[PDB]
Amino acid sequence: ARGTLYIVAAPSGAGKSSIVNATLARDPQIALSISFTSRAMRPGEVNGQHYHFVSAEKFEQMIAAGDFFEHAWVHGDWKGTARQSVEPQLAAGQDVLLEIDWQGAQQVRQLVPGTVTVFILPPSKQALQDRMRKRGQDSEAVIAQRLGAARDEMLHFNEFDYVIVNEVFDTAVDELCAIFTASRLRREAQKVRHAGLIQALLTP
Amino acid sequence: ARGTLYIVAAPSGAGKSSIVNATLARDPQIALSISFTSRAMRPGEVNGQHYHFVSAEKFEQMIAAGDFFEHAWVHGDWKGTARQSVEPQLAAGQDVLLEIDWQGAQQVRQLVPGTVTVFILPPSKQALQDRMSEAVIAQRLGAARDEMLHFNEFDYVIVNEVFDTAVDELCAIFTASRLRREAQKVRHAGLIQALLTPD
Ligand SMILES: Nc1nc2c(ncn2[C@@H]2O[C@H](COP(=O)(O)O)[C@@H](O)[C@H]2O)c(=O)[nH]1
Ligand SMILES: Nc1nc2c(ncn2[C@@H]2O[C@H](COP(=O)(O)O)[C@@H](O)[C@H]2O)c(=O)[nH]1
Repeated sequence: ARGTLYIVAAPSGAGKSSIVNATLARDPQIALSISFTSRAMRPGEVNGQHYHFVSAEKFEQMIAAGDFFEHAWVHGDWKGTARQSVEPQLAAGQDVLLEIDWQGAQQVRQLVPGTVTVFILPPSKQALQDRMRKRGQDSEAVIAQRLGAARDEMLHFNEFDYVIVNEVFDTAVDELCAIFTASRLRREAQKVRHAGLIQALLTP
Repeated sequence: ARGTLYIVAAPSGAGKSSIVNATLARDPQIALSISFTSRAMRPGEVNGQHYHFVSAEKFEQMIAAGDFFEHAWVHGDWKGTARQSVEPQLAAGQDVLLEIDWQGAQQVRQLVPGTVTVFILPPSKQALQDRMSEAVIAQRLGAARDEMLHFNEFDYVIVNEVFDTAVDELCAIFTASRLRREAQKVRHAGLIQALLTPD
C-alpha cells in the first residue's frame, strides 16, 4: 500500500519547521524530506540539515537531468524536492512530508492527487518580524524584503486543505497531529488497511 | 463561524455509543442531538434522554409540518432529527453531533455543506456476534450487516479495536474538521486580511 504525501506550507518565520519537527517526533511514521536550494546559506543553517545547499549551476544541472520531483524559483533562487527523496519512499509505503511553497505544492498536487496539504499562518505580521531577528542579524532592507516575500506566499493560502494559525505552539502541534491522524482514517485509506475485516463483516 | 455538523453512525454492537459519550466528555463544545421517535417506550425508559418519544400521529404531524431536518423509517418505526435541535445551535457557532442511520446521513449530506460523517466498525465478526433467542439474534445481526453495507458513504471509518484509541481518533476527526480552509477563512477573516495587505 502506497504511502501518503503531506505538504505543510508557511512563510519562513511563521514557525512551521518547529511545528513539523515536534509533530513528527510524536508521529514517527511520517518521514521528512530535505530540500535542495541554490540560495546562499543564512547564519545558523547547516548544509545537509536544513537544506542541501548547492550552486545554481549544479541545481540547474539537476533540473536538466530530471532529478527533481518538483522544483520552483522561490524568491529569486532555486528550491527543489529530489525525486530520490519522495517517489521511492511513497512507492515503498513510506509516508512523506514536504515543506514547500505554493508553486511546489501545485506541481505536487498534479503529480499525486490525494496529497494532504496544510498552510500555517503567523498570528500577526509582527510575529513574522520577531522570529526573523531572533534567527540572525538581518538588515532592515533584508527584513523588509523577506516580509514582502512572506506575504506573496500567504496570498496562495486558499489552495490548501487545512489552515493552522500558530498562536500557541503546543496547540498548533496538537492540531497538525490531528490532521495527520484524521487523514489515516479517511474511507479510501481504511478500505485498504482493513480490507479483510470489511470483507468478513459484509459477508452474509 | 458556524458550528460544524458531525454524523456518527454504526451498527448495534460496535460500541459507537460509548465512544461518542467519551468523546463528548473530552470536547464540551459539541452538543449531542436528541432524536424524535415514534417507537413505543419500554418500561423504565425516560422520555427526553435517549429519545423524545412521541406518538406515530405526532411524528407524522411533524413530517407534514416540515419540522424534521432529517427523518427516516428505521427498523419499523419513525426516527428523526428535529430542525430546532440543529439549525439554531449551528447558527450560534456550536458543533452538533447526530447519531442517525445511513438513510438520515444521506439526507444531511445533501443539505448542509461541511457535514462530517463517521462510521464505526466492530473489530471482528466475532466481536459483533458476542455483543449481540436465536431468531432475534440472527435478526439483529442481519440488521447490522445491512447497516454496515453503507460504510462506503461515510467520510471517515473507525475500527473500534482499542477503546481509548477509538476515542482519540474520533477527537482527531473533530479537531481536524475545524481546521478546514473554509471554516478558518471565516474564523480568521480579520487576521487573513491584515496578513495579505501590503505596507
Ligand atoms: N518549491 C519548493 N519550495 C521550497 C522547498 N524547500 C523550501 N521551500 C520553500 O521556500 C520558501 C522559502 O524558504 P526559505 O528560503 O526562507 O528557507 C518557504 O516557503 C519554503 O517552504 C522545496 O523543496 N521546493
Ligand atoms: N435517521 C435517523 N436514524 C436515527 C435517529 N436516531 C437514531 N437513529 C438510528 O436508529 C437505529 C436504532 O437506534 P436505537 O434506538 O435502537 O438505539 C440506529 O441505527 C440509529 O442510528 C434519527 O434521529 N434519525
